[PDB]
This record gives sequence, C-alpha cells and structure tokens, in this order.
Amino acid sequence: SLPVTLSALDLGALLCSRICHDIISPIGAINNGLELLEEGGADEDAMALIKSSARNASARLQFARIAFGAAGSAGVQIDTGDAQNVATEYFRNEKPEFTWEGARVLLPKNKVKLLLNMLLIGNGAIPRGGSLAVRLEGSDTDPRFVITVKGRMLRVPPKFLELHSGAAPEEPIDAHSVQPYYTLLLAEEAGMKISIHATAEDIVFSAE
Amino acid sequence: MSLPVTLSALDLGALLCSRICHDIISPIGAINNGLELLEEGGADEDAMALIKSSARNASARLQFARIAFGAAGSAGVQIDTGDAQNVATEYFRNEKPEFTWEGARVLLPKNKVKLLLNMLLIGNGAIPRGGSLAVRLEGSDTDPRFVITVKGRMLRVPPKFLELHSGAAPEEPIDAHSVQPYYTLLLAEEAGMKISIHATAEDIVFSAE
Amino acid sequence: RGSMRVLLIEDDSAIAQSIELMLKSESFNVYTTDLGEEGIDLGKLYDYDIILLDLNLPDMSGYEVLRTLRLSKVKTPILILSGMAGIEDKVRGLGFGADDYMTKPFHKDELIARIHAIVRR
Amino acid sequence: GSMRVLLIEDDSAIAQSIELMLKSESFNVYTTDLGEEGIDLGKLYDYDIILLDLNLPDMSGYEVLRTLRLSKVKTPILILSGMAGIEDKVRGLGFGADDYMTKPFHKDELIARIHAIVRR
Ligand SMILES: [Ca+2]
Ligand SMILES: [Ca+2]
Ligand SMILES: [Ca+2]
Ligand SMILES: [Cl-]
Ligand SMILES: [Mg+2]
Ligand code: NA
Repeated sequence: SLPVTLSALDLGALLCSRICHDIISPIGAINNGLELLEEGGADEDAMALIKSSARNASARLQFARIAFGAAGSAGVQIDTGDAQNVATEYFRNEKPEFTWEGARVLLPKNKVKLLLNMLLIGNGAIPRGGSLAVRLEGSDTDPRFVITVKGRMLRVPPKFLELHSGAAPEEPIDAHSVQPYYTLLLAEEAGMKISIHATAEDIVFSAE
Repeated sequence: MSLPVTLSALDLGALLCSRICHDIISPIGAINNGLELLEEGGADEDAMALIKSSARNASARLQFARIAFGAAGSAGVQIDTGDAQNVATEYFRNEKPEFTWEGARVLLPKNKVKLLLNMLLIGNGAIPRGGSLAVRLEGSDTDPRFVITVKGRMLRVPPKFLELHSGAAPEEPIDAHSVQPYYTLLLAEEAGMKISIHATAEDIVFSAE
Repeated sequence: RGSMRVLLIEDDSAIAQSIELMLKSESFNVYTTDLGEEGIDLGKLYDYDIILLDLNLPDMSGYEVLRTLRLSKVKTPILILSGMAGIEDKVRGLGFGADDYMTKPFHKDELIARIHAIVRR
Repeated sequence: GSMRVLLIEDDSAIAQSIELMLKSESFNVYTTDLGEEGIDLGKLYDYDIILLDLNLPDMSGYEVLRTLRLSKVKTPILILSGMAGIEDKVRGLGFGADDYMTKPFHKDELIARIHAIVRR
C-alpha cells in the first residue's frame, strides 16, 4: 500500500506539470523550426523537424487525453482497441519496438488509464531502447495486463520500485515521480495489483 | 469548507488534465491541418500563417497552464509576479479582450499567484464577446489583494463559478468545464484569501485579499 | 461557381479559422455564423448543401441550437464537429447517425470526404 | 576554430531543435543521450560549453554536473529544464552550474546566453 498520500492540490498540480512538460517539448521544437524558416539555410531540415514534432505533439495529446484526462463513472467504458491506437501512435517516436496482442474488450475507465500508465513505466524500464510488448489476458470482467520489456539496459524505474515496495521516498514527489505514483494510485482505485518479475532476459510488469 | 462539493485527488487531477487537453486540441489540430494544406499546395501563405499562429497559441496556453495549474516545487516556494505577468500577457495576445497589468514585480507564495492566474481565466470567461480585462496588484507581500476588472458588450459572472462561489449545490457533476472555477476557489481557501464579486451594468470587478 | 455551398455555424470565431480555410481551399463557397455575434437566420437553411455545426464552448450552448434545428426538421443535412467530451453522447441521443458526427482533431481528407458523402446521399 | 558544444540531452525533439539552431550559426555540436557518456566526454575532451538536461534516463542531470565538477572539469555548463521552478535553478547553482534555462526557448536566447557564459 502507498507509503505517501498526495493531497488533491498536489496530485493535480504535479499531473499538470507533467503533461505540460511532455507536450511543450514538441511544441517548442515546432516554434524553433518556424523561427529557422524566417531566416534561411536549413529549410528542408527545419520543415522535417516541424512535421515530426507536430505529429508527436498530437500523439502525446491523444495519449494524455485517456491516460491522464479520462473521467466519469466506471460505466464510462473504454475500448482497448482505442487504447492500442493512442499507444501505438505515442510509441512511434519513442525508442522501443512496440507490439500489442489481445482481443478488444470494453473495460472500466480506470483499468485502461492503468494500462496506458504502465506503458510509461515500461518505457522507462528500457531507457536505451529495446522492445515493449503488451499482452491482454483474461476476460473483460477480470483482465490481466502483461507488459514485457527487453533491452540492453533494463531496470525497474527506481522511484517506481521504491513506491511499489512501501518505502517512503527520501526525495519528495515531483512532476517526474508523480507518474509512477499515479500508476499505483490507479491500480488501487481499480482493484488490481501490479507485480514485478525479473529474469535474465526481461522484466515483466503485470496486473490482475 | 465553504465549497459545496469536494473532489478526490484522482478526480481533481484527471479533470485539470482534461481541461488542459481541451484547450490545446484546436491549436495542435490546426498545426497538423495547416501542414496538410501545405503538402497538397495552393494555399501556402495561408497554411503557414495558420501554422505560425496555432503553434504560438499552443505554446502560450501550455506555458500559462504550467504556472496556473502546474506544481512549482515545495510548500514554502514563492513565484515572481513578473513571471505571472509574462505568461498572462502572452496568453492574452490570442484571446478576444485587451489585457493590462498594473503592479510591482513582487514575490508571493505560489498558491496566491496560482489563484491570481486562475482569476484571469474567470475574468476572461465573464466577457464572452470581448472587451477589456485589467489586472491591478495591491497590498503588501503578507497581505496582497488582486483586482481583475472586466468590461465588454456582454457581462455575466461565468455560471459555474457563480454557482460554486455562492455555496450552491452544483446542478451538474463537476467536469473539465467547471473544474477550473472549482480549482480557483480551492486555491483561495488554501491561501487564506477570499474572492468578492462586484457586478454593475458597466463592469464586473473580481477581487480577492 | 456551381460548387458546394456550406453554412458553418460556430460557437467560437477564432477556433473556426482552421475549418474555414480547409473548406475554402477545396473551392467551397463558405458562409459563417458566429453564435456570440448573431442568432441563426432559420429562413436561409434550404440554400446550402450542408450545415456544419462547430461546438467547443459549453457556456455558448450551441448544442441547444442543434436541438432546435433537429426538432424543426430542417432538411439540409447537418455535420457536427466537436472536440468536447460528453457531446458525442448528447448528439447521438438526438437521433444523429455515426457519420453525422466528427471528433476533433481530424485530417483534412476526412472532413472533405465526409462532406461529399453526406451531400451525395 | 568554431565553438564546440557538448549537448547532453535525451528528448530527441529538443536535441534536434538545439542541433539545428546551433549548427545554423556554425557551432560544432556533439550530442549524447546518456549522462554516463556525458560525464566521460566532458572529462576527456575540450568544449566551449556543455548544454545539460536535468531530465536524463540513466541518472539525474545533477549527477552529471556534480561528477564533472568533483572531477575538476572547468568547462562551463548551461543547464536546461523542461520543468520550471526557482528551486531547480538554485540547486543547479549549488552543484556548480553556470546558468539555467527553461524550455521552450528561442534561438536568440540560447545563442546570447552561450556567448555570455563562454565570453567569445
Ligand atoms: Ca518505436
Ligand atoms: Ca487580446
Ligand atoms: Ca577537460
Ligand atoms: Cl473557466
Ligand atoms: Mg467554432
Ligand atoms: Na525508451
């Protein structure tokens, strides 16, 4: 169970800090690219930066709409096919090879918010790249989520391991560690436990 | 406490994020629609004007959100009102009304500045069809007071803020639309300040101290 | 011109510029109403090939306008454009089809194709 | 004899942004996306300035900083953050950074701070 509890003012402020940070990066890169065109010399290089950053701003906005922004009762259900679409588009410009396996089902919103948030933990697990494989098991009424990571560098993101294990962090939560915290908080609210198993070849994050 | 309903941390977080996303949907979309026009050709200076303005809009909204909604560190942390003035000014170069700031670049506790930036949002909401919005910073560093004054052809307190401020039980569930007035009032409570509404037929004055 | 005639009903003037340009760049003749500026002249609706309703601002209640249009049995087909959460349910509840609605953002190709699909049916 | 810049950055949209901007002013830019390589390149070669992100995968930006100074690298280090806050700047100054910037920034600002810091 979670070793620290963030007030509503704190969770809200940190979550927004995190979204702004992640979407500002491509948006800022876009403006930089536009500034380079009001000069000259790098016109084809600038345009390519503008185009990919725009595609990425959009992918990050779509992902955040569901992973952070979705709201309403557990009756507002979400289709994992929609999760797979925003996830696949998010991961185009991320480092790992991203694959998705499992039949489309409708789950309560908090379960799919969990799922997308675990992908971020997964992405942090293999910071120099590798593969991130999603597998949806079970039924719509008790699903199991399996995120399997492989890569040359391979870890559990330290703040995530710390919070998952019940130890109260030396450092205070910030817009970085808020996402692992948020992930654990979603899992409690959704009635699922996250598990972390390591082998020689991979790490498996699972929830059920 | 005087707020008619209380959101959980999970809800306040989800809805604030939802509001940030709603406010950048159209500028992100337009950048991508402009790029699409560009590639098929024919409207090249229009598509590029659209991309430039949309990209500037997105940046300005994200930067305003980063301070108005965002974290800024630990409990004792202060924010420069000078910074607030810059992100507020840039935000408003994109909005209907005309924007002015009267006040001395001072250091205030963070929630008092977040309060302040959130009152600009309410103020903007109060004049749907444009007009003027004027900020005035008064008081000491220990007892500051914000004055937001709006004038324009239509003039109503934004109904969800009216509802929550007067202590009414909300007619509708708090959502991404009403979360920002909820948040404005939540900040006021935490910062030990209170907001007043002075409505007349010429202007509305939103103030807190 | 002999090309398509479009009424674009907007609840926010600045948000619509993006959409005007996409429609115009296809050589559409585009007419606009700003709900924060003037009501809708319901006398002129049989004069357009299609009506676009663009909803973004909930305090503008442009959804109410859509109701009035529906209950009045306007014959010109209506395409609703929104990025708003919650609106898709309210709009399908009025009896609108799946192709009568489009979530934002969307590709220019998608808008233009859906418009042609609605008019030629 | 152009200006040499070590860029230690992971968010590839920012890196490409900084590369394009700097290279358009004839700077040489050597970028890495891992802090532990940053510590090695900064310990071993000569740069006019090191642009350093706080947000790095294999360690904190601050560890890169603190290790470079503990190893007595005198190369001036400009820190970049996507995460605003006065507290971050001051901690940076405490660890031996020359200056601090938040994303996004314009080309003009980055170039102006680089000259100011380096003095050429
Ligand atoms: Ca990939
Ligand atoms: Ca203005
Ligand atoms: Ca050296
Ligand atoms: Cl509002
Ligand atoms: Mg509109
Ligand atoms: Na990665």
